[PDB]
Amino acid sequence: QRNTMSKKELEVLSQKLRALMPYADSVNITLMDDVTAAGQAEAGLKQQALPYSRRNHKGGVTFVIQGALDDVEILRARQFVDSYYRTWGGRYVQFAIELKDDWLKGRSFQYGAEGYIKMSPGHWYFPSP
Amino acid sequence: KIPVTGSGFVAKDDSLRTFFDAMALQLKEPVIVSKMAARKKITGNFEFHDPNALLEKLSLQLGLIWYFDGQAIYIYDASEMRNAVVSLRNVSLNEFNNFLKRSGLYNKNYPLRGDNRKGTFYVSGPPVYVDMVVNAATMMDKQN
Amino acid sequence: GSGFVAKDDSLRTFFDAMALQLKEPVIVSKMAARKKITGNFEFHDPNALLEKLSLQLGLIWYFDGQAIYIYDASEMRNAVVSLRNVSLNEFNNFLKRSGLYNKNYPLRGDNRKGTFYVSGPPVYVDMVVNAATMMDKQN
Amino acid sequence: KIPVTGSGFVAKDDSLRTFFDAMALQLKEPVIVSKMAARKKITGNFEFHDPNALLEKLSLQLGLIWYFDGQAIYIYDASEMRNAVVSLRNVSLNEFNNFLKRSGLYNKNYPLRGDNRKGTFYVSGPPVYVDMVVNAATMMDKQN
Amino acid sequence: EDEDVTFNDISSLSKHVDEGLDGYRDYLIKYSDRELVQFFENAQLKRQYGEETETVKRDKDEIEKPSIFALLPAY
Repeated sequence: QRNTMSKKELEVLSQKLRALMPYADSVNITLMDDVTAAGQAEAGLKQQALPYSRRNHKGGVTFVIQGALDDVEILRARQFVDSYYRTWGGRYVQFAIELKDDWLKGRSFQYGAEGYIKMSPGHWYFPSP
Repeated sequence: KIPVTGSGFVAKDDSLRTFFDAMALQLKEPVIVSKMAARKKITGNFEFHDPNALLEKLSLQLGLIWYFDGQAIYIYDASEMRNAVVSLRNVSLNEFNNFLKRSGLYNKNYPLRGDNRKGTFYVSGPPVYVDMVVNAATMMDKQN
Repeated sequence: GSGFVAKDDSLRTFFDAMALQLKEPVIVSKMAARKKITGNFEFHDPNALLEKLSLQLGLIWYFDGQAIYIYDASEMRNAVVSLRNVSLNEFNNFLKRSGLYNKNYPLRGDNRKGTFYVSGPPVYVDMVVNAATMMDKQN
Repeated sequence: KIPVTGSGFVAKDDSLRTFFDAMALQLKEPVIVSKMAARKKITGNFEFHDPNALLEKLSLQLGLIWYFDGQAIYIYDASEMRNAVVSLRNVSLNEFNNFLKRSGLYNKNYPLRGDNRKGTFYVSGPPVYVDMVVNAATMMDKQN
Repeated sequence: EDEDVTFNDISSLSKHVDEGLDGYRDYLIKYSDRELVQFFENAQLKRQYGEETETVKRDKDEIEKPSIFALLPAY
């Protein structure tokens, strides 16, 4: 869904790629759906129960994995990322794993619409979402 | 930064003043918690969707008395309830109860105990309720 | 547009930064000046921002026409005062004609009597009591 | 040896007493700043070409109140604003506002709140304005 | 020496001597020890009510002020 080459223009691409690999006999070109490439990456990311955020735009998607992840979640994230990169490659969908530290460990906070974090009995923190 | 899906208040060792001020938005009035009733603590995941019904239940499980006088909500602990007995020389109890019902300070949980046509009765409740009832009772006989 | 990036201010330098969009000076007491605040605040509707932050932090405020007084919630006092020879409906029309009528803390009492019950900030209670005992002495 | 040929005052960490006397020639009156409003500091490049709007903007950004009585410009901080309620026995408010209009001591920023022809009203402002209006309204009743 | 010391209510008049005494009291706060002040409230409360009163920690310091008679020993 991103290129509009004709039949002859695909055959001249195969004949100009066969000249680049002298060991090969013929290069076979198959066209795949662009929707199932970003659908299998989310269906596998929901099965491992990882927190994520998807940012769709034109010409590629991106997944952001934030939060204070524990030890087994960064083992399942590498076991899934290095097995997805072997199959599809990193030209369309890219993962961005960044881990931070939790502010709300011993604090009391109100979540929902108007969220705030009471950092102390005399201290309020109003974040901007 | 604060990932939870729903809406609610999470208290970790809150000390009953920071807890009721968080309820002071769902209740549309400011809350005044006393000095002896601020030494108790509470922790857990709470949610407010009808806080006038939630405050009555938590005032019995923790042990508290509360009063709403139209502008604010006063909260005391149970060991601060005080009592009084007063005599009216020239007005009735049914006349004073019409003043309380018509003005809006009449509280059906702490009613006035006395004879229907006399001068004496018995009032008991929160410390901001008693010193108002006594002060208006001794300010109507001197007026009449 | 505008706003204020607060980093560990002390509620006396904050409401002064709001005191340009609000067109009056603000007098915050020193019992409500020990609480602190931080965060990126944007002032595009200040009279509703002050109403929301007074309920989320627990505060009482009052605007008499020249300034905005701010107290903490544990300073609200109340009184009951008796008018010997002036009705409540006439004194409440004196407050309506002056400009000191605050609909958040009205006067609880019978409509044609001498006794009522008032409660609120200390600058509003000590004004209503003094202007009621200075209207019984004139009559 | 002095820099660029415009007009302005360069303030390198002054203390609000040495700053307003530099404005005290564009204002053609001396400026008296109180002790609580002399602890704040200012730093920057300023330019006075109409000072009555500059003082109005800085009095709101820093937090200040001021009063020009015709011969000087008093400056207080916002924590020094006092108020009083005074009842007039033998003279009205409109016959006192004509004294303030004819004397030029009337200030539209802090007017008098009260019923238009009565005896009781309400004042608020700087202590030199309140101590003038209280004593000038009490000393007229002892005349009448 | 203010001419309006005398108020009209019994709790506001007791409030006035507290806010008069606050300039001395925070001076005691600045120059006294943290835990030595903190020891006397726990020692006075179990005398006051009994052992069942739960102990107060350091975290009071942001909002709550101690009494004037529990400061100057530890000061």
